[PDB]
Amino acid sequence: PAGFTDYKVADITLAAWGRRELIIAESEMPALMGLRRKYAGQQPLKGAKILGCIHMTIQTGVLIETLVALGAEVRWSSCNIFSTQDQAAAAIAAAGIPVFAWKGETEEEYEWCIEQTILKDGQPWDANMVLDDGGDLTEILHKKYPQMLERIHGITEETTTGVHRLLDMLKNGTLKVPAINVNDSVTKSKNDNKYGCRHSLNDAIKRGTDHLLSGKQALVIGYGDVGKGSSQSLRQEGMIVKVAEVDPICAMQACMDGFEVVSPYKNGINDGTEASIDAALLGKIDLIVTTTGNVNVCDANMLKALKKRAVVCNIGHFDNEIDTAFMRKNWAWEEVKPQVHKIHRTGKDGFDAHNDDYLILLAEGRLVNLGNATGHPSRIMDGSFANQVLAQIHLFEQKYADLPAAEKAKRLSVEVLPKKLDEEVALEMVKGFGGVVTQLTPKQAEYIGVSVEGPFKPDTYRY
Amino acid sequence: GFTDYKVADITLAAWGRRELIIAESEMPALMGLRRKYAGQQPLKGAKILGCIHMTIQTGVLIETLVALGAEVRWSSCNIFSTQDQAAAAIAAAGIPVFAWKGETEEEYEWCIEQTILKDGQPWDANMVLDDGGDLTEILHKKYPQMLERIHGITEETTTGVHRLLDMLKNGTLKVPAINVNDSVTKSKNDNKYGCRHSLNDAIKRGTDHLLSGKQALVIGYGDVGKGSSQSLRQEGMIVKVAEVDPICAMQACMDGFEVVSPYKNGINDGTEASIDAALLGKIDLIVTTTGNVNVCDANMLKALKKRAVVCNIGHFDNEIDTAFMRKNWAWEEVKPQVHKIHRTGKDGFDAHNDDYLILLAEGRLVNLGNATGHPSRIMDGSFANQVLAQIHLFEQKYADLPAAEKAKRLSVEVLPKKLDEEVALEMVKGFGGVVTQLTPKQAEYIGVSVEGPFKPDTYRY
Amino acid sequence: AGFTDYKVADITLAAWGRRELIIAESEMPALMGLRRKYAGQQPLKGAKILGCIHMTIQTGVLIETLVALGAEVRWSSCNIFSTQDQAAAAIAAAGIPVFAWKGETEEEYEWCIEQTILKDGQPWDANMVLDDGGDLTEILHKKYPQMLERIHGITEETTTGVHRLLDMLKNGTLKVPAINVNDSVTKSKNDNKYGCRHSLNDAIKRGTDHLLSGKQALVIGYGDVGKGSSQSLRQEGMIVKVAEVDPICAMQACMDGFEVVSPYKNGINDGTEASIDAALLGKIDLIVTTTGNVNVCDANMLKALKKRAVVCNIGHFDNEIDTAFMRKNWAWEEVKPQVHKIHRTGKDGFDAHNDDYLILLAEGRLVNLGNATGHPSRIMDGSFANQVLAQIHLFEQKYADLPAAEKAKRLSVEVLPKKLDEEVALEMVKGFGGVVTQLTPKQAEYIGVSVEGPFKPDTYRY
Amino acid sequence: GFTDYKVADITLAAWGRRELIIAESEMPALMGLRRKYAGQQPLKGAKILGCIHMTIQTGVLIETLVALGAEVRWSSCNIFSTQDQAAAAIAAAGIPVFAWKGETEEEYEWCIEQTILKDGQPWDANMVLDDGGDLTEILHKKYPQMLERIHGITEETTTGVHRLLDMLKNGTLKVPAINVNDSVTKSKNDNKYGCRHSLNDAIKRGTDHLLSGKQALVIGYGDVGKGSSQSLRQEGMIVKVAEVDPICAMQACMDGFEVVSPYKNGINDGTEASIDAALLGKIDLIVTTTGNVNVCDANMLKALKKRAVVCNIGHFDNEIDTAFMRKNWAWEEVKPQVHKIHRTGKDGFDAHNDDYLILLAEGRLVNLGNATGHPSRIMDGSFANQVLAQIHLFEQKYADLPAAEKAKRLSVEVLPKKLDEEVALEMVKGFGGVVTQLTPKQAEYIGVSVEGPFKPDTYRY
Ligand SMILES: NC(=O)c1ccc[n+]([C@@H]2O[C@H](COP(=O)([O-])OP(=O)(O)OC[C@H]3O[C@@H](n4cnc5c(N)ncnc54)[C@H](O)[C@@H]3O)[C@@H](O)[C@H]2O)c1
Ligand SMILES: NC(=O)c1ccc[n+]([C@@H]2O[C@H](COP(=O)([O-])OP(=O)(O)OC[C@H]3O[C@@H](n4cnc5c(N)ncnc54)[C@H](O)[C@@H]3O)[C@@H](O)[C@H]2O)c1
Ligand SMILES: NC(=O)c1ccc[n+]([C@@H]2O[C@H](COP(=O)([O-])OP(=O)(O)OC[C@H]3O[C@@H](n4cnc5c(N)ncnc54)[C@H](O)[C@@H]3O)[C@@H](O)[C@H]2O)c1
Ligand SMILES: NC(=O)c1ccc[n+]([C@@H]2O[C@H](COP(=O)([O-])OP(=O)(O)OC[C@H]3O[C@@H](n4cnc5c(N)ncnc54)[C@H](O)[C@@H]3O)[C@@H](O)[C@H]2O)c1
Ligand SMILES: CC[C@@H](N)c1ccccc1O
Ligand SMILES: CC[C@@H](N)c1ccccc1O
Ligand SMILES: [K+]
Ligand SMILES: [K+]
Ligand SMILES: [K+]
Repeated sequence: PAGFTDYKVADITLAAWGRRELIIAESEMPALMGLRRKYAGQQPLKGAKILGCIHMTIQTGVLIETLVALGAEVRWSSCNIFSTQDQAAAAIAAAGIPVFAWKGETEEEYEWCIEQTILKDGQPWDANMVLDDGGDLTEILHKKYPQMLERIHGITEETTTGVHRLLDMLKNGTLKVPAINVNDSVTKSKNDNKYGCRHSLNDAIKRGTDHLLSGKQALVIGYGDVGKGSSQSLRQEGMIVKVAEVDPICAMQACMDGFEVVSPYKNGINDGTEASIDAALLGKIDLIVTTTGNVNVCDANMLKALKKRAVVCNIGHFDNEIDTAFMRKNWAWEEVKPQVHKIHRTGKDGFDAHNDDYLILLAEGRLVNLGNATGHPSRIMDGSFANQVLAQIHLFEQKYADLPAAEKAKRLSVEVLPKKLDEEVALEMVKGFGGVVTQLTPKQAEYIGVSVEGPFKPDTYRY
Repeated sequence: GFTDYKVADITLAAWGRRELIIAESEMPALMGLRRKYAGQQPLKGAKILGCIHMTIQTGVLIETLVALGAEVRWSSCNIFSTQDQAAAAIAAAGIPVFAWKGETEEEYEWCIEQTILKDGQPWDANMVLDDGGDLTEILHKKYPQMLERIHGITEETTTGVHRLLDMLKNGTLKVPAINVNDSVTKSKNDNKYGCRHSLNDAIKRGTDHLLSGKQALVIGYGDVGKGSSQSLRQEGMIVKVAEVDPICAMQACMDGFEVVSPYKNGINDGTEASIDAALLGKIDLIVTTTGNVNVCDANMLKALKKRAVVCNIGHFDNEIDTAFMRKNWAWEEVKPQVHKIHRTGKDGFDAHNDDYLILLAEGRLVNLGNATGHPSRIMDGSFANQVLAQIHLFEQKYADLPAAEKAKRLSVEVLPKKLDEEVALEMVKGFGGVVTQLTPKQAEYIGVSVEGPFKPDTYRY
Repeated sequence: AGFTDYKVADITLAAWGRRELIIAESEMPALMGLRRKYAGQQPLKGAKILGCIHMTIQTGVLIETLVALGAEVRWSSCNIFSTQDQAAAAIAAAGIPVFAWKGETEEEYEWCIEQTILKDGQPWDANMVLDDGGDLTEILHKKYPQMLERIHGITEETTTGVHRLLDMLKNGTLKVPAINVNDSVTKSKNDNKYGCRHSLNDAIKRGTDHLLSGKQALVIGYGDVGKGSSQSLRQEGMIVKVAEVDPICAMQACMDGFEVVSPYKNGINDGTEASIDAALLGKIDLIVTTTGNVNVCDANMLKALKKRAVVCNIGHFDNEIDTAFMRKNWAWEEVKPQVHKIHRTGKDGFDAHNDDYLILLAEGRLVNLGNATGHPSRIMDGSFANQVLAQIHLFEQKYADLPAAEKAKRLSVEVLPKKLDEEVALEMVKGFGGVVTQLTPKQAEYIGVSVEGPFKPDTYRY
Repeated sequence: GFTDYKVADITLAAWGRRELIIAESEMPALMGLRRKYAGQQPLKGAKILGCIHMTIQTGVLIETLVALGAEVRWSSCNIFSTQDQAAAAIAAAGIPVFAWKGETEEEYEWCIEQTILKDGQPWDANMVLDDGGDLTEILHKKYPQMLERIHGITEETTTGVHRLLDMLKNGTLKVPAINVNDSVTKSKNDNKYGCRHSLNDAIKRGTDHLLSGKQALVIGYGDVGKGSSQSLRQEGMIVKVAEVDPICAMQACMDGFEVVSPYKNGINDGTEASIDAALLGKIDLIVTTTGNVNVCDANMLKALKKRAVVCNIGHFDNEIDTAFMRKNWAWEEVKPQVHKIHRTGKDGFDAHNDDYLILLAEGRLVNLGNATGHPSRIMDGSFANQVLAQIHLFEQKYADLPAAEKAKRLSVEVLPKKLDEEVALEMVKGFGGVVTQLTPKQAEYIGVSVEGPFKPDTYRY
């Protein structure tokens, strides 16, 4: 880099390798590159200054350079201590883009990186847009830098957990800028959340352990979009997969999908006692994966009862799905290699190197697909990130922070993109596979009551 | 001395009753509604006009409604979907039913009319249960006065719901409706997993063809198209999928299917030159799933590989241009609901002609026409919703409201998620599944009650 | 004109059966290619074939190929429930002696076989045997040994029949050579496996119309039939567990993604109720036997099964399941033909609303043929092309005409050569529209084969 | 001061040892043999030259052979397959090993000759363990006097077995061999299920490409081709299969794949006109699995869809005409074992060129080159067989026998089924599987001992 020092990455000399991978990923992301080509001339993001907080992967690189290509300045950090691809961060920094991100941050460094996006030369940057994944940056602004939100036109939030936090703020009257729920586009939720975890969960388990999965027993906690994709990731490898759920509709889907639905607790009752644990069930499990976005769904008593040498991991947004704190307090951790630890249940101080009573924890309980592999593939993230670019254009052009008070009150909300845009994203994805979408005849369009151009479904439609 | 019915053969009743007793053990949600509401008789005074496939599963629905206090007069919503032993058992229990497998079009309309009329006069009906909207349409167009007495319509399927929403939009819908189709325990259970079970079932019964290794084209990839594609893919077919909706097409790709159009560039201009003949010439099986019109058209039928199987699992038989084939090609019956269509001409056929197609159920709903439709344990979810919707509307007594209040109440709505979850829980227990209970801390953490509902109404599952 | 040398359920079903034969011929390119290639040469002219195999539409195409090649035949089914009556009628209406209907009694079953053996009350001058399971072979050796002096060979279809032939060969009681048709790859690894994949869930749906997705199955056996059966149920979304006595087959089940379990605690079958894994069997919604062995779903297992479980057998003989115990102790309620509820509340009557019953399909006989139509034509194409080739080979070798010393040297149970197995497979592939690539001369030399094949050593397992 | 080795980085040894301790808990058949035979020391006096992929799994095999009394000297059988931490741990245990990931061809030969030679002269080897036949070949062609002391060869893989059988047919095989490949617990475990696990694993690690919805062509459908096709189909790829063997092609059709040829009508006449350009222009991924030569040839590589991935999972890299690509096209390294091959020409490339192919592992075994090969619990079966084979040939003592007895025993044999079964039983128990025991009556009924063998030698599984 030149006199440009406004970044922090593991190793800037990985930049050329990162550039090589970005050029490949561009060919895998036709929806995102289509927006680049469509809007480059109009510069719809000219004057936007975007605080971005999301896993600093190669896929995120293509997103960042699309926003910049459309006129935005950005300052970027990762939303997870383990999810950065260091060659991707290096390529972005070498392009002159402020990025503060490396694989293997401490918690203190994770907070520091987010603050380095917020501050430029020790004072708040004149941000006016936010892109977030999980709500951490959104939370830091509302709590520690509320003045900055006076100039911000909106937030575009990537993921289910982040959206939940936004909706709680909106209900409490504490959300200060409008948001777009990017997660609930169909080309995000039912693409990224499900098919992404199908690709990347068994990918990360293989890289982390190289264990044969076929013929072994898995327990997947949760059967939402991530749990659906995770269960398929394992079943298609030949695992015998059981599913836990609190939602009977999602449990019904798991049954019909061919899974046995079980609870870690006798009769499903989690009363906090060891006696409530179905030890017979847990003693047979070779792999447990948490997918819930909830708290403590693989708890201390479950970890005590798991089959020896079971693998434990989490593909939900936050690491508190597993009680890793209990394991930190009571058991000895033996690093196998980065983001793979054997947890010795024989005690706290030291271990027998040949002890047989351990669990294998991946990514210290952080998002396993990003921690132990590379997260979702470019062609899937293409859908999520075309939605992000559209969401950023829409909120920036709305200019919420400049509106009169009455107009602000009518626009202070958490919304999804219109279905027409969802379909236009999907169409580019289908063309990327070489699929050919049929066009309705006028009479056929009239018969089912839609425009030949779409949208083809009512907003109630679930796909 | 009960005579108020018409079935194919009343002596099939005891066989029907044996299968009803079995199906009850397969429908815990529906049977659970019997025990929960029997004491309270929530449908006492209800008089239900019902029009839906007169199968064994519909028999369990009928007797659940009667067990809760209703009187009913029943007909099937398709000419080939009735199981004659089911219709016999219902007739033999003293219930008016007018349905048999293999009705003519005239008999079909007559059967509906026999539910509407008792002793030559309109029955004092006050509730409607419909599957596809045919009964609803006849009442709005031919007996509008009976709608002044009816509290609501509970509609089973996507096509019927579309017809209701046309009326609500035109301001011509006379009573409120429940969209039963769009409960998750209906749409994502019946429409998808039901076709998964019953499509390859009907194709085997009708043809006994090996499916593994052969080429299929599924038109449509909504709930029925997803279930149908899986029905074929799990047998080892090489399945291709056509769609007009790019989101559904995207799901097909991600699900491992090649997305193709019958037409070059996807443009259906009506000409033979528009047809991808190389593609159509390779297809062994085409299945229509759309609820749309003429999605397997005459030029597609002309281009299909010799001895391809053609069938439809959408509600109505106009998805395939069977009118074209009746006019131009000779039909050779193999056995009931299986015809060879000889493309050599209309003036008879060579018994050993190689250039024919095999049509199943004359283009009518193939899973019900050539097999028995969805299995009991799946229809359990759909029909538990139907019962709850009937109670929901009957207890609100729309027809007793003044005109200004009816206007405010007039709608097409789904059942609240809380009922959808309650149905689902009974289905899961029937599999032996054990649902986990949230702790208070966990419920607060995700912002739900321990009792649910566990998802916002925006959630798509 | 006056043909009466048959017995079928209803001759008026002939036109229906012929419609289905014309369709099935278009699904059987290997067999129909043999018909086209050999009809003018008449390689079976003079052959007089006793046939005993399920009288299906597929068998009809096989029968008429043998006749088209010059043979005379006399036919019976090898199972009391497997005949398609419209197929039997069509064959009878063609003037071919056939004795077969769906729903024979055991006495009628034996009568039909003896009607093929005897013509006008006297032994037919048979010189060839085509068998499926060995019942016709057994009757000939026990009751009509003198007929075997004139028979050039037996072509045996199925694993169980082959085992009985090998027993006789070891004991010195086999009187004529046989071709093991089962162990062509285009038979065993086509028919036995993929056939059951197609037809097992087919028969369960037709007999019960039960949802299989989400329910628990136990498949006893993981040979070719157990592999195809397990897949038939898993592809429907059943949760499938597998039992095996063979650890290599058990290893395959594990790698294929199935949990391998035993009905008995620690796998030890001591004959007591206490050895039953009651917790396991109490969860099972469907048990399928696939072993060719005896009493692999036994009385104690039947007592422990989950209420309203389905019980069926897809092995060749019904003694895989202890149905005799059920006849002796429990009351049977017919639901419809080949579907019975077995009430475990007692023998003397039953409550019509009793919940403690099992559903037994086809009275424990081969369920895919008893409750549906067995394997589809395009699969049986492979099996029956092998049968025709095997019939031609043994007929042309003329074993019955050898001196005693030479008969002793020729008495064997053999398989068809790999080159023919490959030629059968090629026609099957073409029927799918598949395009097989041809080796270049240099490639053929590199891997040590002729460009035309055979492409694998005889040790190869596929 | 042990220095008799050569590895990338000896400081990786502790890491390698951690992974060996894990791998041992995943290999119950092989660790079972290690415990069973330790007291007897059946390989005391054995001096084994070993040439096989220096992975963690191979480390557990090496230490089993040493634990049973052998001395060994080891090399990898591929320039890319070594795991450097496994090689380090073995060297740090005092065992001669010459292996690293990313050898040159000259280094590859140097490593093998370092095992053959000790202190500048041929080692007194008396046993050979080989994977692919390269060590066997060098011994026969360059060190034939050493074979006078060697009791046998135990050969891991299909390609090496073929080379043994060619030698035996030509009279040039000098010592007996056991074909380890054809144990069922090797061939139908390693060759098939191992490639199912590790093919998509390598493609993900090398490219991170989405596979669902994309088009693959698998060349070959033997055991590796079957496992490979499943590896890709279970990810949602649309997989087409090519074969020269119509029986294997029949299996592909029945398994739900479309069987196609790169050449029009399957006829490879060496010209571009013979290529099915329409087919190859739609293929996103080509995988060769044959053990044959030039099955992804120059004309196919010219016709492949832009940006297609090309890889080989057969033993040797000549399945793909990489020599043509080296001569004619520019190579851009993406990262180790991943190259963009730019079809625009030889002398340089545009960094933004769109007309390239992605080659993995320079055409060498892709599961080992871009990932870690088969998992320990699969290699457990293969390597248990290897140990049994080494014990059997070392005990036969061929190198000591008189000439007539040699002639009786100069053969390529497989292990007996009883041992194949005992390996499988230990593998099943590792899954927690419970094998049922025959009753005496049942054993008699099917004609087997309660103890096995349970199948005749003809049985194909
Ligand atoms: N790793 C990834 O790449 C990735 C991708 C998308 C989302 N996520 C994260 O994954 C998490 C799940 O997201 P989602 O979109 O599937 O949400 P979702 O709402 O669709 O699914 C979560 C499911 O967990 C279930 N659940 C909650 N508590 C449970 C408990 N105690 N036991 C069992 N089941 C329980 C809920 O009933 C629900 O169906 C979120 O944190 C989201 O941000 C991760
Ligand atoms: N037979 C059964 O058991 C059964 C069960 C439920 C519903 N149905 C019926 O099946 C039909 C479809 O139901 P659904 O719930 O799947 O509806 P749906 O709206 O979910 O799906 C229909 C799909 O067809 C697609 N489509 C429309 N026109 C098309 C065309 N010309 N080419 C390609 N694709 C086209 C639409 O984009 C849509 O995705 C309706 O008639 C419904 O009543 C049948
Ligand atoms: N219904 C059909 O269409 C059809 C088709 C082909 C064969 N068959 C019959 O099916 C049977 C099986 O044929 P196959 O080719 O699969 O034979 P096979 O030898 O390949 O398989 C039988 C399996 O049963 C296992 N087994 C034996 N006893 C057992 C026990 N007590 N518990 C568990 N497993 C046990 C054996 O280890 C073996 O693997 C034979 O009777 C054959 O004739 C039926
Ligand atoms: N990478 C691994 O981990 C691994 C594992 C086991 C074996 N192998 C190697 O993989 C190769 C294949 O082994 P296998 O056990 O599957 O052998 P195999 O004999 O079972 O299968 C090879 C197949 O290739 C087919 N074939 C040959 N030439 C062809 C052509 N021109 N076009 C299409 N198909 C063609 C053959 O007909 C045969 O079925 C060998 O080199 C073997 O040593 C690699
Ligand atoms: C060409 C741009 C346009 N088709 C597009 C629209 C929406 C989303 C992504 C896109 O690439
Ligand atoms: C022409 C006949 C020939 N291709 C054939 C050979 C062997 C088996 C079946 C067949 O149909
Ligand atoms: K990635
Ligand atoms: K059949
Ligand atoms: K490995």
